[PDB]
Amino acid sequence: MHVKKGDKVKVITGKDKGKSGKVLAAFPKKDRVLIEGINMVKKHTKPSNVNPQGGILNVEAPIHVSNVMLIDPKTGEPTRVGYEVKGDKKVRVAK
Amino acid sequence: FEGGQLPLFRRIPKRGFTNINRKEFAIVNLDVLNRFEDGTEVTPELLVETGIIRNEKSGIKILSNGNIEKKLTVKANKFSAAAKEAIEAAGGKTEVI
RNA sequence: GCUGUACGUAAGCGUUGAUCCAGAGAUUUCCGAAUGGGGGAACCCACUAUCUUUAGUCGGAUAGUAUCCUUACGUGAAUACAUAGCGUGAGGAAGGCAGACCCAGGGAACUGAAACAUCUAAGUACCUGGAGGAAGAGAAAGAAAAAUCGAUUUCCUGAGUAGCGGCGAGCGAAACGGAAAGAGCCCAAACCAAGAAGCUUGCUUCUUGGGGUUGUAGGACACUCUAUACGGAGUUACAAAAGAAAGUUAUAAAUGAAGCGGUCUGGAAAGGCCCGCCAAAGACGGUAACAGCCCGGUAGUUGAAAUGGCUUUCCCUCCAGAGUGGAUCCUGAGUACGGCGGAACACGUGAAAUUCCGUCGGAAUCCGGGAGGACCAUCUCCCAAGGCUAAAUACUCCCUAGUGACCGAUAGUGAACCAGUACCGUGAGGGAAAGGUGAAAAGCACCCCGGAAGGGGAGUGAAACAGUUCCUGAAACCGUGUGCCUACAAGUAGUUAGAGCCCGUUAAUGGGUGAUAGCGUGCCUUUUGUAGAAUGAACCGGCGAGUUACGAUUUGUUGCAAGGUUAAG
RNA sequence: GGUAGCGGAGAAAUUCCAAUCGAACUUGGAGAUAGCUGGUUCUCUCCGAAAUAGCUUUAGGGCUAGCCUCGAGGUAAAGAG
RNA sequence: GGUUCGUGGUAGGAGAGCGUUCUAAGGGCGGUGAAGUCAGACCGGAAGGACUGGUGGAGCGCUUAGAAGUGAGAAUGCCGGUAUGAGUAGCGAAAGAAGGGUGAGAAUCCCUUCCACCGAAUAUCUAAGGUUUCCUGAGGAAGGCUCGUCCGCUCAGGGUU
RNA sequence: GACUCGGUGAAAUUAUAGUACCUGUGAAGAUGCAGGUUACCCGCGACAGGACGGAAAGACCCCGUGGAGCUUUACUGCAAC
Ligand SMILES: [K+]
Ligand SMILES: [K+]
Ligand SMILES: [K+]
Ligand SMILES: [K+]
Ligand SMILES: [K+]
Ligand SMILES: [K+]
Ligand SMILES: [K+]
Ligand SMILES: [Mg+2]
Ligand SMILES: [Mg+2]
Ligand SMILES: [Mg+2]
Ligand SMILES: [Mg+2]
Ligand SMILES: [Mg+2]
Ligand SMILES: [Mg+2]
Ligand SMILES: [Mg+2]
Ligand SMILES: [Mg+2]
Ligand SMILES: [Mg+2]
Ligand SMILES: [Mg+2]
Ligand SMILES: [Mg+2]
Ligand SMILES: [Mg+2]
Ligand SMILES: [Mg+2]
Ligand SMILES: [Mg+2]
Ligand SMILES: [Mg+2]
Ligand SMILES: [Mg+2]
Ligand SMILES: [Mg+2]
Ligand SMILES: [Mg+2]
Ligand SMILES: [Mg+2]
Ligand SMILES: [Mg+2]
Ligand SMILES: [Mg+2]
Ligand SMILES: [Mg+2]
Ligand SMILES: [Mg+2]
Ligand SMILES: [Mg+2]
Ligand SMILES: [Mg+2]
Ligand SMILES: [Mg+2]
Ligand SMILES: [Mg+2]
Ligand SMILES: [Mg+2]
Repeated sequence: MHVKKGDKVKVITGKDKGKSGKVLAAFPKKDRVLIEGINMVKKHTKPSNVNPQGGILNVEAPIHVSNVMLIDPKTGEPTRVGYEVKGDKKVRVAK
Repeated sequence: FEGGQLPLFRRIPKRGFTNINRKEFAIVNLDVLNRFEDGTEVTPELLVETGIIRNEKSGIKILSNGNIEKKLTVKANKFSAAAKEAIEAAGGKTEVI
């Protein structure tokens, strides 16, 4: 995946287009990313051993990786990515 | 089949035999031989080269169907009497190969 | 980031580099050829050796122990040497499949002939055995003919010809010719040498080495010349078994251009409109809808530690070949042929050549022998009774990449789903049905009826008349409600005339209903003839019957025209 | 436990051999063959029969002819009344 | 475009077409809503084709050619579904009753008492066979020919020395 | 058992059906055609004259150049002797 946990991210398509957020989780078995503030969704949760109060909960859902673009933490603006070798360590490069 | 009625072929007789040394000869007429300028020589090889003939079956035979207008020397395997006559009458000549 | 499908909770590992991918290794219970003996499958019981535990029994590890064949060795009977037999060791096999392709053994009938027996179907199906990646065949005892060709195989033609045939039905070549592919070799024997066995007793007769292999005859044998690794050949035949190196390829991967362009619709933009861009990359797929420029990627360029294969190089291994003579000698014997009986050759005993099997007989062997469709002579071509041999050909359980005027869930494999399953059967064996929430579980918190199921709200979502057989949701079928008619009337149930009542249309001499009046015995099939008391259909839905290959003939069209056209390749 | 289908067993009936027996069941040849019955799916336009002869191991089949259709021909126009 | 003669039709011949699936090319509509489906009083000489609206919610027509798994109402057709009879036959040999209790709910379950049945059995053991059907605790969807609070049913744990 | 109540709940069959009688006609034996005669609508329990009723592609009969089984001094064969 071209996007990794801990990255800062812009959203290309979707209802949450134009927004940005961090990557809280990744699922390469499905090519989905779990991002803060994006695709927030209302779960109707009966009480259980945890969430024992229960309720309607706003929490983030996964959105596809192709709908998402990385941001250079130095510029703060969105950058399509390539790969280079620094010394003997592959890295990610903006362009 | 005719309903158990005896078929036509079973009510008539067989006839003949096929010869094994049969000789069938490529049949050339006179009309073709007008294509050549007089005084020249005609041959089997020439007649094949010109595409008049493809198969020298067992030989060539020249038949007097039609007419020549032109003096020619011809050579082939068998001629008909009349074609020999016509070739000579035009001043031609004949060889038997 | 991970601890599968597969949610879940619990507990945990990972940039001191996990999960994952590839290569090589290790481990690999028990059964099964199953092999230590047995056995009713996946179970049982052992022996011999070494070690181990126990106070010692009991118990535990590890190794070996099947049968047959060949080969050595040692023991060993009647029987006296000996052989049989027995034992040990070194090898080898055993069994399975791809329901395919081929070689042999054995070998049907239904059917067709409009019966039927010769014949056909058919050397098919099937059984069995052998195999191999191909097999089989194969380097002329050939094909042929006034002229020669030069191993086999496969294809086009020849040709549905020649012919076979109750001359019936039907069976049906071959060679020439043209192409693919190409390749040639080895023994046996005379003759030399050694060894052993007979003393075949001065001769054989067996095991190895050399020698030599063929038709104008060749060879052995005589000589000349060369030859001893000069040079050549090779595990695909020509002898066999190994080793390295280099390169290439396959089995993981890497890098990889260009728009978050604006605006409109919208739940969402990949779509519309206007601007740009990349392209050795506009393959495919995915992404909230149709994306070359979002993602994976593609083109292109790179790369493999390890293993495997192939191609070259080296090593290694192993290698007498021309000539002239022709005293003599050799050249595949219980075969070659013949008789009898059968079969295969297209060829059914036919005039029946050729090849093979069984049984009788039974040659010459170089002034020799075979074939040329009975046979004889002449001529021509050729040397059998011994063996090997790639390539072209056939097939596909499989792997990789891909294609389809192929299916799209009653189709397509029986099987798109845990299907050879469930289920049936004692068994062999038969054999199904069954796909779709949503972009994302966001899978309906909370309230009310109710014991639950199920509902009604609320809420999520674009949508729940998308709510866990969940996209769409036809018809039969079941019902609720209602506009018109109907309880003096029979009627293949409608049609035509038609009032009254009720609606208002794809607006046109409209719709629905129909008191009453006239006329009127379904559909199909088969029949001289059917409302038919002849047949078929409960209904609805789906599926379900003149097609394809090759050939003949004819019509039309097109192209060339006494010419036309190529097949394989 | 044995006898297995060209077979076996039968105090014998054509009895029995897994609800099957004048020759089991299953699988294959096999889409046997069927001059027999049944069925064969859309439309319109033009023309439109036959149920006869003869032969047939033939009679509810077939073949040829007669009868239909389509096309092209040819004229000393031959057809019909 | 005219004149003349015609225009019933089975087997059957001949012709012209409608429509379905796919392909190629051209050119198009389609989330501002495709195919499909539902309803209609429109169109054409026929097979058939449009338009409008609803439902659906992503693909589909038109044109000219081509190729076909090409159009069903019957095959005692094949598979699936639903009817009809029809609330019908049947509910599978037999003696139950009441009271208490449990429970949302009781002819049907549990308890008690009377009653009745078998008793060379309708008892007690145990082979073969079946293979968890045994016990306990929950449960009532389906199964049980009714019912069910129960079971040889479903779940989960145990049980064979 | 049947009958009524309550529960549960099939089947064979079935072209659609608003399914009278006499006489006649008719593929010669009509619920359905004609002509007349009867007949208000819907059911329940009972009977079985008809629907040439259902089941079972008549087993009688005939046909098929169909089959099987059996017999023999039918034909041709085979084993066995
Ligand atoms: K070979
Ligand atoms: K694409
Ligand atoms: K012969
Ligand atoms: K020869
Ligand atoms: K059976
Ligand atoms: K629509
Ligand atoms: K009756
Ligand atoms: Mg006759
Ligand atoms: Mg026959
Ligand atoms: Mg969509
Ligand atoms: Mg001979
Ligand atoms: Mg003989
Ligand atoms: Mg023969
Ligand atoms: Mg002999
Ligand atoms: Mg001769
Ligand atoms: Mg479907
Ligand atoms: Mg299927
Ligand atoms: Mg649905
Ligand atoms: Mg009235
Ligand atoms: Mg009737
Ligand atoms: Mg019927
Ligand atoms: Mg139907
Ligand atoms: Mg008797
Ligand atoms: Mg057959
Ligand atoms: Mg059949
Ligand atoms: Mg007419
Ligand atoms: Mg007409
Ligand atoms: Mg069809
Ligand atoms: Mg009744
Ligand atoms: Mg009753
Ligand atoms: Mg007693
Ligand atoms: Mg119990
Ligand atoms: Mg019940
Ligand atoms: Mg009754
Ligand atoms: Mg009958």
